Amino acid sequence: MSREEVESLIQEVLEVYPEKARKDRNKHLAVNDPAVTQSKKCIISNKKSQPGLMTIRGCAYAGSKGVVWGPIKDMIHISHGPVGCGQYSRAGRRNYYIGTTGVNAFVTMNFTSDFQEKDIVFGGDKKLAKLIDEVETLFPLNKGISVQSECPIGLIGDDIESVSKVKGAELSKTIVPVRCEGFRGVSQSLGHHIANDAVRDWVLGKRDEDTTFASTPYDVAIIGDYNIGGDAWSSRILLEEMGLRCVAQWSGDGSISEIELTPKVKLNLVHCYRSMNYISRHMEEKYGIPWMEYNFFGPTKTIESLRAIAAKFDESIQKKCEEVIAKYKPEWEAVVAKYRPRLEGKRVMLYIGGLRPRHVIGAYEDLGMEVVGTGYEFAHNDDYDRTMKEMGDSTLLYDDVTGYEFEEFVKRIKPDLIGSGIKEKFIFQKMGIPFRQMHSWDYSGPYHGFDGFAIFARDMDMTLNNPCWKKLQAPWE
Amino acid sequence: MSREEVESLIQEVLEVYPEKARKDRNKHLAVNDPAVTQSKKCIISNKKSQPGLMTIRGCAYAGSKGVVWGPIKDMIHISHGPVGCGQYSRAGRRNYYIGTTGVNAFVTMNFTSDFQEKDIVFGGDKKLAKLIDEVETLFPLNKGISVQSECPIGLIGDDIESVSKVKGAELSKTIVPVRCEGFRGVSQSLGHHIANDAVRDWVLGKRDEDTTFASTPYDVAIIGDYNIGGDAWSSRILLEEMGLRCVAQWSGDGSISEIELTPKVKLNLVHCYRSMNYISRHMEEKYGIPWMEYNFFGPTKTIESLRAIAAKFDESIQKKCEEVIAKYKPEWEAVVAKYRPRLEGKRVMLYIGGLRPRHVIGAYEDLGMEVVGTGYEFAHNDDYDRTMKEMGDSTLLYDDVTGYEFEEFVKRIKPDLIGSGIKEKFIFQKMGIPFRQMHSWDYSGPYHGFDGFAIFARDMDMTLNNPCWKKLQAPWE
Amino acid sequence: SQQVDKIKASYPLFLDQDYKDMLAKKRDGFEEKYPQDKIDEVFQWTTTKEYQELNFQREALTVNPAKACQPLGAVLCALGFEKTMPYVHGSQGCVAYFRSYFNRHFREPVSCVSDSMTEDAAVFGGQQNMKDGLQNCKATYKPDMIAVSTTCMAEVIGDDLNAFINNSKKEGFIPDEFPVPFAHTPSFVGSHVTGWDNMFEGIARYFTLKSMDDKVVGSNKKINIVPGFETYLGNFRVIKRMLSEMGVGYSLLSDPEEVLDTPADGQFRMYAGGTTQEEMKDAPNALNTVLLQPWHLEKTKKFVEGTWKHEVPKLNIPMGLDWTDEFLMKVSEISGQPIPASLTKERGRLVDMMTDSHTWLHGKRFALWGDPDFVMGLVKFLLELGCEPVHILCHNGNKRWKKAVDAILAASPYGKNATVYIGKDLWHLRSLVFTDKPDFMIGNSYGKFIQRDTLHKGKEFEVPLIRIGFPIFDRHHLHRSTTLGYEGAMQILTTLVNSILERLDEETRGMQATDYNHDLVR
Amino acid sequence: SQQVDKIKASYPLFLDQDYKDMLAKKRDGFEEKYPQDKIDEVFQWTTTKEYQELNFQREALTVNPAKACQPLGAVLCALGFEKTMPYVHGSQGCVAYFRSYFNRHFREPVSCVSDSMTEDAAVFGGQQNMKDGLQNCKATYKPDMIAVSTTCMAEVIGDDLNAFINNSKKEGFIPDEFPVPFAHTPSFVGSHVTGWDNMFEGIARYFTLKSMDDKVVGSNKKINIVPGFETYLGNFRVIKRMLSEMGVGYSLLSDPEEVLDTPADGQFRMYAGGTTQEEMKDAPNALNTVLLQPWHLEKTKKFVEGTWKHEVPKLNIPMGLDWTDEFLMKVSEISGQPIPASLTKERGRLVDMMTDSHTWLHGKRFALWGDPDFVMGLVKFLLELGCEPVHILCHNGNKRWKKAVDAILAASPYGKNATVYIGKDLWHLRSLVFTDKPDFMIGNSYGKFIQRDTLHKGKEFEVPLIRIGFPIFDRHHLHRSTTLGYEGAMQILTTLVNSILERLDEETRGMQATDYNHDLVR
Ligand code: CLF
Ligand code: CLF
Ligand SMILES: [Fe+2]
Ligand SMILES: [Fe+2]
Repeated sequence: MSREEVESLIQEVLEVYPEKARKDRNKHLAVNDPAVTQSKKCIISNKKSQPGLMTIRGCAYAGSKGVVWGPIKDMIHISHGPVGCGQYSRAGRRNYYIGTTGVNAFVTMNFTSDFQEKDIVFGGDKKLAKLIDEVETLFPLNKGISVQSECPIGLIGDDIESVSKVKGAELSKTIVPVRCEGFRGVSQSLGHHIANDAVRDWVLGKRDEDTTFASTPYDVAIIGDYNIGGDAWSSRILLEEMGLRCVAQWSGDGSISEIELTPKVKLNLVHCYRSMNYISRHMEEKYGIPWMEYNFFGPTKTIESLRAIAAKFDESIQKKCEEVIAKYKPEWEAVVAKYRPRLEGKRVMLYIGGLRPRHVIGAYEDLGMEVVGTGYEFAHNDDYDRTMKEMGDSTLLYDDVTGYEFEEFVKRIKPDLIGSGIKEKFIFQKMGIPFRQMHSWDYSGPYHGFDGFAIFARDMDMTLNNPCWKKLQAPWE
Repeated sequence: MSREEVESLIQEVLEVYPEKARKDRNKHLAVNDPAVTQSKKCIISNKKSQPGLMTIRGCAYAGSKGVVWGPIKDMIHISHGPVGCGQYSRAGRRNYYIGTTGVNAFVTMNFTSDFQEKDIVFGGDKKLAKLIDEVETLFPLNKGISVQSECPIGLIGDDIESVSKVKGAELSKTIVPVRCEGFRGVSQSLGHHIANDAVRDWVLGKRDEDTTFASTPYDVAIIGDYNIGGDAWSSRILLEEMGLRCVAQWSGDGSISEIELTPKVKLNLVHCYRSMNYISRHMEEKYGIPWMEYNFFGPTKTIESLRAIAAKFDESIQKKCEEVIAKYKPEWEAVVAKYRPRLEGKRVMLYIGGLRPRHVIGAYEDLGMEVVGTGYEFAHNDDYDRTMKEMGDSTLLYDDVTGYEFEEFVKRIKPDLIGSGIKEKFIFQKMGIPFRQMHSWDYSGPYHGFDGFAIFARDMDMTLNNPCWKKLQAPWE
Repeated sequence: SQQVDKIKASYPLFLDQDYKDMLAKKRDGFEEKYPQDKIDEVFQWTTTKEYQELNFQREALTVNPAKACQPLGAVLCALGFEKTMPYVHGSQGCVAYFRSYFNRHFREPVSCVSDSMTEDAAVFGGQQNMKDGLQNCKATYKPDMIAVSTTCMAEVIGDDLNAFINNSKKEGFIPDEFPVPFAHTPSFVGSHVTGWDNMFEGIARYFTLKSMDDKVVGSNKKINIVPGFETYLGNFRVIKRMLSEMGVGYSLLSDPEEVLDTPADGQFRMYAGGTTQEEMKDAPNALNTVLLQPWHLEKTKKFVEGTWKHEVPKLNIPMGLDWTDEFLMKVSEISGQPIPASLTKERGRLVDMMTDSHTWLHGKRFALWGDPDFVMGLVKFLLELGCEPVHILCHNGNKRWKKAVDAILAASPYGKNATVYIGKDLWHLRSLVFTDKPDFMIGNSYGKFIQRDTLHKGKEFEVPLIRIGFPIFDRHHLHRSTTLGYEGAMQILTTLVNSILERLDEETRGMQATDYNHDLVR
Repeated sequence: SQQVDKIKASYPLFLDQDYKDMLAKKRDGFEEKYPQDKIDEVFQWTTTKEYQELNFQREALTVNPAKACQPLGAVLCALGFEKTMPYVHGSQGCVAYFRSYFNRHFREPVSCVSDSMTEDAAVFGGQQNMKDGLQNCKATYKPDMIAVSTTCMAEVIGDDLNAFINNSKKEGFIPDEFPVPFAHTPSFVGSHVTGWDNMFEGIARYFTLKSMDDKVVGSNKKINIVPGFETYLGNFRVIKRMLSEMGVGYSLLSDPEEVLDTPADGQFRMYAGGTTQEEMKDAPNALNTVLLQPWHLEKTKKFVEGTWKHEVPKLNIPMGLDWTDEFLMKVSEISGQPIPASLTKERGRLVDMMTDSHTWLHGKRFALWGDPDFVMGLVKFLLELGCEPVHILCHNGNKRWKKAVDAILAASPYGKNATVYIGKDLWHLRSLVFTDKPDFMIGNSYGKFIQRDTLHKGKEFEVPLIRIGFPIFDRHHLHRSTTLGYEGAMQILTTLVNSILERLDEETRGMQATDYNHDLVR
């Protein structure tokens, strides 16, 4: 479609809305121009969702507990408030780890204060203090506790900070109050920020006066990789083959100690900008540690990233970088040779959270595919700035897309594949459009790095080319 | 029911039959008189079945291949003829063994010459010789082969004896021709006899001139226990705790060598009289080995049997006998204490093959149960002689019972439990009568010995008293 | 590394030596991990009676709950109405979760809206969110009814749903006649099943409270059926099937089976089937109202009895043999329809299956959990099978319900080793399956982690999970199954006996060791 | 020893130390057993390509066949007729086996008589056995029809069934007009399926050959359906269900589903349901005749075409999506009835399931066996699912059939690593699953021993069995399942995907080792 067809597509779709909603949604839909570097000239983002329009967004608790804190494997994370939020989010996100669950690691468990009426009426701080003692008795190898506030906590005026300080002091334990109530902000995004500031304020400074860490020139941390299906491990392997030492992973397969050791590193490598730029900036400000954005989706981006990272070190690392690249060349070339002919020319529309909607485009392009539409649940304009140069001219961008919009856009655009989430998957399959989950990787992955690209390619091929898609039309209709 | 009522019942049931069948069936049905010693005064047996009447009997191939030879674990038994007989009998009978199946033991496998039209028209002897070579190639650890003839072999004039001699000599292997074609005899019974004679003629004498086996005064063989669900093992354990050395088990868990060593024993202990009296008589005649009948069903019979066996030896064995009895006393007493109150007074009707219809009566009586009818598929009058004293006065006996007769007897007698086979089980369950399989033990057992009595009791109770039996009538009917 | 013709996903990729060595290095360098001997020591302690005692003393901490929150149940209830949009007044995070939770169980779209209240609504309340939300939802998704429930934020700040909806109509945001039934659904009271009761009662009141004067009990000659919170498609279907076979006029009130099972035919259907408005309006004219899951339909029952004047019969959930018989006999009584030959035969086929499978079922010991009616029906059927339901866990159960179940146990010798637990969670259940090991668990997918824990103690201590309940996320299409009626009992029987036989085959598969009992025929 | 409170059956009783020691002493003393190192050596050799080559060179020996003999199929065919007694002329040992084989699969009574020919019949033949047998059978069991087949003795001796039955009628042993259809069923020709075809064609001839001159094709407005040898109740049921919902008049010719599923209500029913004599007599008046399993109904087809003049359509077994589609479209064409909304939706629900489950099915490799039509339908559906049916074994298959299956494989990229085997047995299949290891086997209970053998080599080599086919003896009530139509395809899909996910859960259950991938949601 031309710029003008996409533009009239947007206008037609918005005709359904009452005027207030129509005027708002118009601001969140744009036709890409890769000439633009200021996205605040063409799309609005990180605003409230319009009531009743079936946003795909979640809340600040999802962005704090579900996203940032939950993966930290040797801490216990309390879903503090009523029973729902911890139950729906129990083991929904595939933030992989190595541990002995229920013993030294706790990620897929749901710890909750299960608020009842009396807790709402009289407050839950006494319950929280008792709950902490119960945790200590039954889970003695936990290395710290976080308190992930749900909607009621702030609303009823509880003081989880006092409880965390008093109990933390009494038990010589790191207990972290996190004010991530879902009434705060507009989406998962503010949850990330809240979570980052909680790490800063309650964990990150613990070893500030401790000089025992055996530091080297090659120490880095992977910042903002939550190890979905092992994504961080398939990144780490390459960084270490390149001669670097990955002191920490924030927060997929992450331990509290590796977080406390991060201020000792030489360089912070930021994959998820949206979720962990805040703490990255803090670390530069306080500790003088530089940070840099990278991308480990597909061979083209991965090679560029390895090279850009290696360039921050010495000749020995630059040399290893080229050895790594040479090692994996035949492997990814074989993936391309097998799968690109099966996918060349195919058109994809994406809708994801805060990073992937731009970050995966290169990987699609390494298989000859075109991303014809993309958008985010909860990105900010600094994300859109990074997106417009990665997308083609006259492609469709959508911020906090409504269910209606997404369906109507797909009907007109007729993508060969859609990459989005669980709430979207079954809608599009019924429409006869191959769908891949691009949050959970549809229970596959990893997708990061060279080993991830093989699985990514296999997966896009098995679904887009599956025999089922030829069968939706009964032969008598 | 009185004698006169049972006699009435028999005449009424016989009314359905045409005259020839009526006259015949009348001779196979009797009201027990335990005063009688010569059963040839009151019942006829081991005659042809009447056409069209739904006998429960099998054939001579079942008696030879299925019963006697099949359990021998380190030989390969060929079902020689068309594909049916070996397939229906594959792993149907639970003659347990210890081995590495397909490697050194072959019991649950089905080896067959799979006769086609060309084998019927031109003879299967060339195929058999080729088959033998193929067995040797593919199963090199087999310690002998038997050829279990199916119906066509004798009908078409094949000479499996010549093939067995010639190939056995060529390969220095025991290859045993067995003329157990199902057209022979009238039931499984003649298969037993044929099978015993084939052991005598082709296996049993192999070590007649070998003086290397070190015998002791306490050497015995268990003759006619096919180790159903482990029955022979739960017998052997007791014989050995009593100080005896069990050189052989014929044929449950049996090896060709232990069969060849049996002529070295001091005493043959016969459980199944019907199937192995023939070879027991032979061994007395030829080697001077005495034999005695025993019964390991229930504590009363097992205790009586242990004492009678021990009496054939010396004081040291009699002393160990009493030690064994003292050891197990509290065990079976606990079984009786738990289960007898659950079963006291309950009435059972049995129909089985050639031994169990009398042999299990004592075990039922050890739980306070009454066997009100019993009969056999293929027993001879020497079995009936042994039965009349074990059954109560005025009880019903049936030889080669027809399906019709068994149903009609059960409708009138209204037993609390029936003990029979797979072809009977589902009929009687639908009638609301608890049923236990008394061939296969309903996939349970062992039932022999003290350890088997516990399982027997558990099993009769779980089925007789099951809640399901209160539920056959819809509450609106 | 990858080999292109045999690509490895996470399992078994990370077992390659280079990944293993990398993970060992990460652990040793940076994780400051407890030594393996200490991990082993603590694990072993968590399997003990001493640990169980401490675990059962918990007052403040909940671990691995077996319940969810009210509005989840209101949403499922709402989905069962024709062209009805579930609408949860409050915080949007909640709706993302409710949709995803059901998406994963049904493998289907699940449509529901929020009105996206934010922190600002704490000053003023969410009235404006309701006005625009209702207008936007109606225009955009074109439902014929919007069924409104609440999230906990809206409950804590105290928003008056009734007044907000009335004001929405007064000021023209949606038409006066447009149906907007509502219910308050606080997550800190009861559980998801309570949300279902509250929503249903709100819908029933909406369509009937003000129009009672023309109603005559029995005048439509039908029986109303209220299913409660139900996540097996086969359960809505079997009840309709049985009633139709019996020639009984009925109205199934909340019937999502079509919208939870649309065909993949090239279009997306946001709505399908469902109870009609006309069925709700006419419901007081029924002969009576039968509650399939009475232990979570108490508020509904009071409304139906007090306002519709229906003499709701005292019936247990129709699970197992006796309770299916009782349901059919009562429906026969109310309707005047005889139980048909087809159902008599079906019953007898179930009984046949019980007779055929009883020897493997006898004495088998189960731990189990779920919602109260499901749990008690499962207990009853297990007793009918001669099984022992030794650990009966219902996190969201109550004292009156426990007393009822304790009485059912007392009516059978198969209940003598059984204990019923309420308010306890799957971490409590984990202890019980270690200290008083059963043969199997019957439960939802959260059970898999207990099985994992038991195997770690050793193969001989492993307790296999049999997946029956909600949610089931790690198997496909089990939501098509049936647990009610004779069909459901036949399905449960089959699953149970074959789970037993599968485990026995595993235990007897050892060459020359245990395969003496690896029988062809069982 | 036993402890009365926890009685041990064979497993695990014989693992007690005293039993273990006893069995060791028996071995060492008397068994002259090959040393364990030699056993291990030979086992390892039996898993090799070298051994496979020798195995596949067999010409005379058959090991672990995957077929049975003709009269088994005749008996099943005969059971499907109203008040019909199967009667096998010849040797009674055969009948004990046929009954027991079906008893174990259906867990039901199986009624069948012999006329008990003995050795003496070699001189004169079995004429007298037939006369008394027919008279005795009729008086005793009161069938309305006696359907006669033969055992191999009767075939070798050359007994003329037709003459023997005629002489029975002439001499008054059975009434002149009492129906005694017959078929020669030699066990040394073809297999059980051939017996079904022979019996069916014999019954068809009996009721129609002499009365053709009043017959008009199409005059009864029905379609005849011939199911062939079928051991899933759900298969008879789904065909009748689909035809009824389309409003198609039909006659199912051989329909045992009632007699193989009588209720346990306090009486035994020797006969139930079945195709009526009136249906067989009127069958040439149908519009046409559809064969559900054409690859074992070739004799029947020649008779229906040549004598009834029906233009029997070229249809595959209705298994999977395409072939169910084709069956319904052809039925629509013949009958004039459109495919209704209900079936269109059911189709779309299957397709939905396929879209939902495709990622776990994709590329999965299967070994499979069974009867020719079942095997080819399973192959087709597997290709539709994006699976690879790499070892396709049909012991009783023929060359023309193999060509057809090779053509199906060629129409799909998913067939490219597949090979079709005819005349080979489960000992041949055992080699294939060692040398070219698939993910799963789909087969009958005899497959369990192959799984046992694979595990002995190592857990990483184990090939789990998925039980679909006949006989299934070691699980309960699987004979109630369905494999035909959209319902059958849904059931097969569900079984396959969940077998995949069970195995994955097993492989990822290892604490701290593989449980990183023990996902709650799949
Ligand atoms: S935005 Fe929680 S699911 Fe809700 S009704 Fe309360 S218990 Fe239930 Fe985010 S923090 Fe959570 S998920 Fe919502 S409540 Fe707020
Ligand atoms: S009495 Fe065999 S089942 Fe028969 S028709 Fe021949 S192949 Fe088939 Fe006994 S030996 Fe065997 S089992 Fe019978 S045939 Fe004779
Ligand atoms: Fe779906
Ligand atoms: Fe049955």
